[PDB]
Amino acid sequence: DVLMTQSPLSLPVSLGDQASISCRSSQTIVHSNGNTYLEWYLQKPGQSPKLLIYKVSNRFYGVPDRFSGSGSGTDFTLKISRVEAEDLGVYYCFQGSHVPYTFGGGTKLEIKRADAAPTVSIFPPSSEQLTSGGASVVCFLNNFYPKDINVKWKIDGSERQNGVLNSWTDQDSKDSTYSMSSTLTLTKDEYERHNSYTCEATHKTSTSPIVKSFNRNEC
Amino acid sequence: EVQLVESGPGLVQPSQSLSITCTVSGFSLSTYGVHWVRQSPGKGLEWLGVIWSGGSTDYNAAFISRLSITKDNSKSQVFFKMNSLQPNDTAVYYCDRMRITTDWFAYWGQGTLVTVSAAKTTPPSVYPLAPGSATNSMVTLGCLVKGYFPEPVTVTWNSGSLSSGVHTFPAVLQSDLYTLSSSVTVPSSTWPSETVTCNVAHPASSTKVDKKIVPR
Ligand SMILES: *[C@@H]1O[C@H](CO)[C@@H](O)[C@H](O)[C@H]1NC(C)=O
Ligand SMILES: [Cl-]
Ligand code: NI
Ligand code: NI
Repeated sequence: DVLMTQSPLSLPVSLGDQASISCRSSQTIVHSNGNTYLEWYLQKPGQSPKLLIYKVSNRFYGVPDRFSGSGSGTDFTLKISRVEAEDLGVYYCFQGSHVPYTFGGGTKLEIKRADAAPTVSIFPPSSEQLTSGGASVVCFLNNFYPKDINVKWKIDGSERQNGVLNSWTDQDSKDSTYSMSSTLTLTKDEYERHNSYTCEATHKTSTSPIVKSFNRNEC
Repeated sequence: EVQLVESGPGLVQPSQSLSITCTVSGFSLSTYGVHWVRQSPGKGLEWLGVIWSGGSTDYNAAFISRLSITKDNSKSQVFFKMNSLQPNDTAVYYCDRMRITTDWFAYWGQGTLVTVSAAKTTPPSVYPLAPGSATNSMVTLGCLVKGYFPEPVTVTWNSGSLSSGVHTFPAVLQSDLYTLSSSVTVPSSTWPSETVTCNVAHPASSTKVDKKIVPR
C-alpha cells in the first residue's frame, strides 16, 4: 500500500492568514493513464467528508478559489489563502492512483489564540455514588489553550494510571479554548483506603503544574 | 441532483456480520465506481474497498478475508457485507464516490454508525458534582453520567435555558458501558439561590433524570 504522510497533525491559524498542509506519498502516484488521482477532503464535526480538490489541483464544484492544490510525484500541498471560519475542521489527502487506495492521517485546522491556563476543579465522589459502592473522582480542566496538556493523578503521593479516563472537547466556537475531563474510578473500598487525591495539570502557560487536591478526611 | 442514502443496523453483536445498502441517485452504477470508507471513533478515515462500473472489486488488505462488495445496477444499490465483527469494528461506515475521473458526482452517504457490542440496554446513573470545601466570581458544577448503553445521552442544564459555560464531554467506554460528564460554570453571585439542575435523557431506556446540584 502507498503510505500517505500528512503534516502537520495540527495547524493553528488566525482568521485571514494562509494555511499550508503537506502530503507525501511513499511512492509516485502517477497512474499509467497519466493522471495523478490526489484528492483533498475536509471533514467538519458530525458531517461526512467533502471533496475540495481532485486530480492534485482541480477545485471541485462550489469550492472557493482560496483553496489551491499543488505538487507532483511524491510531494503535494493544499494551501488555503485567507482562512475563514467555515474552513475549520480536519483535512485529509487521499490517493486514488494505486489500489488499495489510502488516506493521509489528517490535519486539524484550528484557531490560534492567546495561551490560556486551565481552570481546574476537583470533585470527590458523591454520597449517592458512594451509597452504590462506587467512587469516581472527577477533575475538570476548562478553557485552556493550546490543546496540549498532561494530567497526572496522585493518590497519597503515588501516581495512578489504572482506571483513569480522559475526554476532550473540540475547540470552542466562542473563545477558541479546549476543555478536558479526567475521571478516576475506584471501588468504595479502594477510595476509603487512601486520604489524599490530586489532579495535577501541566500546561505550556506555567512551568509549575496546577495542583488541585482534596483530603477525604477533610470532607 | 446527487445523493447516496444508506440503510444498515446501528448495533451488531460481536462475531455477527454487518450488511449496509447504499442507494445512489443522480448517476449510474453502470458507469461509475462506488467506494466504502469507515471512521473509527476519534480516528482518521480508512478506505475499505471499491466496486467498479464493470463489477470487479478491490479491497483494503486487512479486510480481503471478510469483506465483500456487490451491487444491483438497475436499482442503483451497492451492498457492503462484512463478517466476524468485533468491538473495534465500531465505526461510521460511508459509501461515496471518490477517485474522480470525468465526472462531478463526488458525493458521500450521510454514513451509518455501527456499534459492535454484546451490552444490553442500560440506563445511566446520574451523580451531582458539587464544589468540595476549598471563592472567586464563578463556580464550576457538573453531572456525572455513568454506566449506560447504548449511546446517546443528551445533557441540558435548567431544561436548556442554561447553555453558556456548559461543556458536555464526549462519552467513553468503561468496560462495555458508556460514561460522560458535563460541567457548567455559573455565577457565585446567583448560586445556590438560583437553582442549577442537569437534565439527563437516555432515549434507548426512555430515562429522563433531573439532578439538582446543591452545596455539599
Ligand atoms: C481488534 O481487531 C483485531 C483485528 O485487527 C481482532 O483480531 C481483535 O479481536 C479486535 N479486538 C477487539 C477487542 O475488538
Ligand atoms: Cl469510476
Ligand atoms: Ni493504595
Ligand atoms: Ni472534601
